[PDB]
Amino acid sequence: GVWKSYLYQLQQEAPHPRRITCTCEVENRPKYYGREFHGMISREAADQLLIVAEGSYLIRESQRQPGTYTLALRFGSQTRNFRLYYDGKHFVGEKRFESIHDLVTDGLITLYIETKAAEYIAKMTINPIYEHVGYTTLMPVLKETEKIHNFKVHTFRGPHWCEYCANFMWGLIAQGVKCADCGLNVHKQCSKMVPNDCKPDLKHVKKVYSCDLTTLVKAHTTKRPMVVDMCIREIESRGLNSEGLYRVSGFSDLIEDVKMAFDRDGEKADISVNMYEDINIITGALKLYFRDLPIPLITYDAYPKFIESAKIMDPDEQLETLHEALKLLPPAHCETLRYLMAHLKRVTLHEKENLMNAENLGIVFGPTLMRSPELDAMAALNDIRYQRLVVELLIKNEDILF
Ligand SMILES: [Zn+2]
Ligand SMILES: [Zn+2]
Repeated sequence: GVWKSYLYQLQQEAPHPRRITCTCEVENRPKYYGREFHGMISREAADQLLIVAEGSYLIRESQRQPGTYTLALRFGSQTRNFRLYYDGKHFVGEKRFESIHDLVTDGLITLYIETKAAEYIAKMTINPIYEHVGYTTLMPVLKETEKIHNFKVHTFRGPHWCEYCANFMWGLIAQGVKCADCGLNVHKQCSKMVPNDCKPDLKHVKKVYSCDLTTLVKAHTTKRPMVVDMCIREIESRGLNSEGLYRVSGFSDLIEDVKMAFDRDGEKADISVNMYEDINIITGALKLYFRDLPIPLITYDAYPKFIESAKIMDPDEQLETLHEALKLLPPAHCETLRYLMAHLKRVTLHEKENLMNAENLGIVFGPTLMRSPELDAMAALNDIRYQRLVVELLIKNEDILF
């Protein structure tokens, strides 16, 4: 869908810090460094202690400038040295950390991503989404249609994506910049590309759509997304007898208005029969919701296992492997999925009027609830059959797997 997984997957692949412990009492060791501290050793010395594995790190005293300390880090099958500074927080550059462990964590993520995806990152910004996706005020949709923004460095709790170039904002802290006036979230370098179209009223509107599932759940402290509960309640309320439920789609324009309704009003959004007469609008907004999730309902880390289950012939091991896939999911994705499949089970019971069995429902939802994490999207297309059958299996046997 819209938000790009590449740089998010890379962050997951980044190697973790490996403190090389100096089993050593060292004279004039600063009380703020710990077991990683090695004092004044040679670089050959640092090289020999770091070679053991990727992400190994130590702190040592500089021979060129004594009384000053250097973080020595193993990455790319070689030793990278950074000058350390400390004033209550640890830092090598602009970013200020509470722990070296954290600093080194952000360090290795940066090295990994910036080195592996250099070209990609260089070019993330051609064909941006900014002027096409999102909101503005004339609250309307930009796609329907001068103040310099005010970007400050920001630390995002929970994974967030850049609203200019649509790519993941990587790192452990200060992964991007946020506008203090309107609230727009982008990359430092993307910040210089965003037009002077700041609309400060946009701060007031806390978004629901396109927000990380787990992040959103914790922010509101409710079991599942309010969009999921309300649409589901609305659908089952006016009836599951409607023909082509979830396969038929309402007007694009009004589905986006429902999405805008959720992003502006939240729990007080009006999705009644009075306001939107066509249930296909609500089904489309619910579908859309899942399709705006940065990480899809069935996570990228769970995808292979789910696809594996759908390849197996034995109905028992298939159901056993599929059950094992549900464990690979996070708690929020999992209870969101559980509720959805229970709803889709109820809709299939009314097959005689709505004509929507598990298979054809599985035609609609497979691709929505699943994306392959593979770079080649056209190649990833071969999986559609198995994405389709997974949801199908999840619907039928929902009653036992949950
Ligand atoms: Zn960006
Ligand atoms: Zn702004």
